[PDB]
Amino acid sequence: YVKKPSYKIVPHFLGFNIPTVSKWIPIFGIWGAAAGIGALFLIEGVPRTRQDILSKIPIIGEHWIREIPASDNPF
Amino acid sequence: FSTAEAAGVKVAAQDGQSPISDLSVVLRGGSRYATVPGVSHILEKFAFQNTVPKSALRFVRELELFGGKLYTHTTREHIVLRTQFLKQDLPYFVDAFANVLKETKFQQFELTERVAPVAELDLLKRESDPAFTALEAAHEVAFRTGLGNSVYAQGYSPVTLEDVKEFARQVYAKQNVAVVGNNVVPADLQQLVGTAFADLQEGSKVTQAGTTTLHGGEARVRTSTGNALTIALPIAEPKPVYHALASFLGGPASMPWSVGASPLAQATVGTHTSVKATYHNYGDAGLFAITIKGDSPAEISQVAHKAVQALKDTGAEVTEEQAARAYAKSKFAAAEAFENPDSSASVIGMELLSGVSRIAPENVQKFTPAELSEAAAQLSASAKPVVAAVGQVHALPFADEL
Repeated sequence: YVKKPSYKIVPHFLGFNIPTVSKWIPIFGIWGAAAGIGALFLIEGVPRTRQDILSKIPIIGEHWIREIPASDNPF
Repeated sequence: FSTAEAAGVKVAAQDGQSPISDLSVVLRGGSRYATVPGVSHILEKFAFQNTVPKSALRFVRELELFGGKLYTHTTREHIVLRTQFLKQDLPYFVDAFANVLKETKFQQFELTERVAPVAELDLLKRESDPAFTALEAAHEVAFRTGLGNSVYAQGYSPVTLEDVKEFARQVYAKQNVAVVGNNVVPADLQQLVGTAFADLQEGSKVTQAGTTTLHGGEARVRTSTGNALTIALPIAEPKPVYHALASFLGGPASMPWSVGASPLAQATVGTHTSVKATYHNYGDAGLFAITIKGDSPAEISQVAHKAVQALKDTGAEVTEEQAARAYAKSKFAAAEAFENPDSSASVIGMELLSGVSRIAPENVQKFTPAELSEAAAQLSASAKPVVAAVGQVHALPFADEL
């Protein structure tokens, strides 16, 4: 014979609890990647982005190492 | 069902071999005892509202964890509160009933927002059937008060929180409470009820204000929900012969797409109407009713005349075959009533609260053709015929015409 139902209240705040949020953690991860790729893509033209980030990527990085010949440069 | 007593409360239980138990509290608090019209319906709807130990919300959330269900209804005699659950969860359900009976906080907002709206939808759903209405109106004409009180709360007569609180003070008391356990170990229930319901007031037996009176007349209820007509005959001497009579007369088909061999069923032939003979034993009085519902008022009028003729024909002569068929139909009806949990609870409830020993289906009396003829003759020669037309009442029959 069972006298009482067996349960606990999980901690929660603003209607979020850990079991639910934990299911969404990977989704925040992917959104973060999306935002990172997006942001980096938006500033790919910025010379500092090329110098500091993009040209350092192995193999691929030579795409962003481009020199104007001194003969063709007024400045 | 082994009847016992546990802390002044009558407890009846029958053990079984099933994972499912039904526990019912039967209260002597049906509408015949109602202080104000509708109060017994409102009290029934107030069961499992907020109690001091456990809110309505918490109860429902916990009931879902046990997978239990809750059923409540009101009759002219009882309020029945039933729970269905797995066998092992018995102590929880006993404690929940105790909380309801001892510690219901009857709050005004629950009445306005929760209880009265649910009571109103309950009634509207029942009234969708004009046959329900016709048979309710027939009780009102026949008995006026007591048995003639409405079972359900109506809008025209408002029940107040003070009304419901007063009635509950009378009803929720050891003298008016019976516990009925289906598939419950009887010794275990007695121990639990004995600890849980020990501090319930003793109170006194609720009584009907006034003696039951028998009347005749008409009740024309203009609706547009459909058409129905009850030919009711109030009985001053409740006899078991009218059970076999109702069964014999019949009305509903025994098989799909058929009419049925019963006299009343053979009065609907050619029409799209439906008849049903019903006997309502109420201990001190009785009511024999023939309810004809249908689409066409003209069709109903035809069947109604055949219905009264059928009753007269029975009063003349029943065959031995017809008498045997009445016994068979009546034994079966008794059996299925004692099986159905809703009706089962009230049957033992009557035995515990009054003292009317139940008639086991195997002990249903066989009435001779002579006995059945006597019964029908008494009804054909009733000095108080009651008619209750519902619908297009201008086109439905009157008491004088039948």
